Amino acid sequence: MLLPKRVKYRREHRGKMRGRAKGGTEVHFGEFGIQALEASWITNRQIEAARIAMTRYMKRGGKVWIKIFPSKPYTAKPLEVRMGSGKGAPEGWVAVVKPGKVLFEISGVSEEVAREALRLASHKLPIKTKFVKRE
Amino acid sequence: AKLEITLKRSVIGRPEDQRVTVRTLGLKKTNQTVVHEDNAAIRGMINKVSHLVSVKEQ
Amino acid sequence: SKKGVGSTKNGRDSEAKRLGAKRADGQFVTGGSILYRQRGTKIYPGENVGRGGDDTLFAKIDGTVKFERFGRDRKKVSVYPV
RNA sequence: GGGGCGGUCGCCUCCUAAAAGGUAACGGAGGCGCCCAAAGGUUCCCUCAGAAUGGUUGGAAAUCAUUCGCAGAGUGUAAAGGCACAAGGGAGCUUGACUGCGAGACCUACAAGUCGAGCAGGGACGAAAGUCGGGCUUAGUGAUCCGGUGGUUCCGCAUGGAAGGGCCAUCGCUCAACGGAUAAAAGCUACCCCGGGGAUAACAGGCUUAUCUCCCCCAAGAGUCCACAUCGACGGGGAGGUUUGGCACCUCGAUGUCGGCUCAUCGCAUCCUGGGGCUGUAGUCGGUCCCAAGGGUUGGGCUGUUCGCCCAUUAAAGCGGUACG
RNA sequence: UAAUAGCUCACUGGUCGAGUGACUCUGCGCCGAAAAUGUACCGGGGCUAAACGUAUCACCGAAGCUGCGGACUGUUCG
RNA sequence: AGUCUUGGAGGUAGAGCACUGAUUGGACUAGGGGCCCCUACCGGGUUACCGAAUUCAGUCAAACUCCGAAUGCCAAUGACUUAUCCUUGGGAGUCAGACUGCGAGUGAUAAGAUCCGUAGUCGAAAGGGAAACAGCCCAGACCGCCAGCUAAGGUCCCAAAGU
RNA sequence: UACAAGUAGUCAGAGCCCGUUAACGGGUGAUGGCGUGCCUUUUGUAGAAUGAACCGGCGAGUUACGAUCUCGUGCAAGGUU
RNA sequence: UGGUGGCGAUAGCGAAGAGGUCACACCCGUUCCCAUACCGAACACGGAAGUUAAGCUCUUCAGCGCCGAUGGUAGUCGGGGGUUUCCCCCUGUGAGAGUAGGACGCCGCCAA
Repeated sequence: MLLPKRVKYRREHRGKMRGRAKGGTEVHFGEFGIQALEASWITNRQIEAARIAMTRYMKRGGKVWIKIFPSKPYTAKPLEVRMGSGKGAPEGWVAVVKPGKVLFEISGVSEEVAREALRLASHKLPIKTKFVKRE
Repeated sequence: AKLEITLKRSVIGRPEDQRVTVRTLGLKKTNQTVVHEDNAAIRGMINKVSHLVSVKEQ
Repeated sequence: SKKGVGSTKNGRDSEAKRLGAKRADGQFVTGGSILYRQRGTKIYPGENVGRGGDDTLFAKIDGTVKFERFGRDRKKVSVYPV
């Protein structure tokens, strides 16, 4: 439910996603993070559900990080209409995950519980993911 | 000095610039041998045509 | 069955004007020939070249146009008679 | 993206636009049908916005003073470009917001639109060089005919005049469906007709699978404790093409459209009958899941109804496909 | 049933005595995988190479090219 | 006209935070909670309870750009190749296009969907391949030959060629 | 010609019959390979789009008056009724 | 050393230190040109009391700002693949924020 509190224009193009991630490739803030290894969209419902599956299992372990904000809106036409005659109303928020981007960073937590917890949070996402730790 | 030009892959179906370049070396139809002198212009011809035509030296 | 939608209120845009280089570097030009159609001072004129009413660059004499750098960032246009 | 209804019709700015120009859509954002006797032209001189600190009425900012301060502020107005050697600000003077032009050049089907050095006459500003043919550039706007007004060294039907007509300047259109049919214009047709179209809609077929129907994955939880007997949140993945849909691909020189009767036939994602596993399965009964399509899978009341609800039976009163057979 | 039981995992001792246990990358493969006149997602037969990957050389393969001839049209001259 | 050399204009892909927006944590506090008491909170002490402004570190953007290619575009000069270019006049048809690549829109980055730019083919192009097939691949039919070599594809057989 | 499905052809092709505007002949063809009519309209037709039962006949760009262009003629700063 | 120029700030912004007999500039006072939408700092006016304090010129330094290729990549022309809202191989081509370092000025012309 990461709402961008204000947005410049409410309808942008969907865009295309080519190549590897621009930045935030490796673990930077935490010790262990989760990395995605192919391109797709990612939305706020998924990100919130993942953060629940992470943190609620994690309870008092430590702290978490998110380095994805679903800034870009995506629209959809209302159900059962003929297509055309103006762009549809926006109804949601999405982010791009280019392959190589780290998703979430874990902190203050030993390696094995973080391992199984990131593994649990992986199934919420629709993408193939890889564990990466800090160098 | 003189290097000969032998067209292999047919010109049809290939785009306009390749078509016109193949025309400028006098390659009217497929599978003839066209003798030309050597300098940078003809060399430019052969590396940006490079796959419809084979080159060889005398 | 259908559902009625309309009111896009976006479908208008002006007839786009031609702006840009209408002579190349090293061209022989003639007296009174335009060289670059800008909109605002993208290039300040140099010698033998004026500035029009709507910031147009026109050659005062027949000659050869040269494009050059003016200062750190800007361009300059000039005419050298042959 | 069938028509109707809705919206729009001209002009200007950006993105879409694929680093020349151009480039569509009922693609994404705004503006215009003006204003300015100075918000012009010249000459001359400067310089911002914001912040910090002091100072009263007085401050969160009214007006001063200092310091920092490339531009965040302005640039009449929408955006874009550009502008502090001003195109921003201030002062004096003045009307070049002149006439006759115009080498050439862009753009363009045409009509149009745009720039333009320089020449002539007469100016304005400045001593001069020099600048000035409106706004800082791009919008602020319409054909022709016809008629009005002003000037004419033009013609004026035998002649001389006049009536009138030319030529020049100029006025009259939200002619906004904005390259404008006429000066002058609304609806119904299931009484309807003709010429055509599958270029174009309804049924059916097709593509897609949003929706729908099933199958799943992860598992928080519920389950007296136990996620995984049973159910399963928040999320994800699929399959099918029976629903509602999107597209307009065959058919308008005719492919008969719901339901029912007669007749079947096929699939299995199995309603019964067959064989099993787990059970929060004692036994009578069950719940779920797996193998299984051989056969069977009821009569009435109501509504045109499929569908439903009800009555009474049955082991069971299956779901679907075959141009909704 | 609550220790109360042959008993069992942590852990150590003796038996014979050689491989034994975790992870990463990658090739190829399996389950997931159910439709309607009939096999029906190799064209069939069939194929464990007649599949895939790598390298090499043969060969087939068109109205393409060449060979032989004929006709016609252009350019330089028959 | 093509190509080589050379000169340009141009802000896309990329990249990036310098601007404009968005956005994540660390630090810090202006200032809003926080209750107490004196009480007009006058202020103290007030939980990291929120939280403007700076800095450190990080993430995006068609309408962000301090940068920024490959290509394409416009030229000049010379060199080579090619011969097609302009003007005028006579006479047309064309204004329903489709598919496949790649780059975009709209759509649900669905459609054998629609609408653009660019390339090819069909259109208007038969032959070989992909079973049959317009747009896929290879390749252009002036005729004849009981000639050879080959491209795609293929060589157990149907069915030609290597079990 | 009675074990074969075939836009009905074509080309190979054995057999059989005949013998000519004499010439690398004629008829029939068991069998093999390839192969979905014609026209119109279409982006696209074997089309399940349209038209034709067949045969024969008829059945659609002409003329007038002008204009223009080309060509060719007679004269040529003249030409011509 | 003064005047005026061209070069992309590699020219700067900073931090420190020296100079003035001459030149330059601070200074002196508005009387008469001229002025301060209020004023001799400003415009001009005509002097020379002392003053390097500032302006200005030289000396040093990489703090900021600036310039900056090398080999790496991203992208991309053209070919060629693939399980193809996207990836891969090759001939080329060559990102910028990154450093090797450069730089805290170079060339005139007239008056000492």
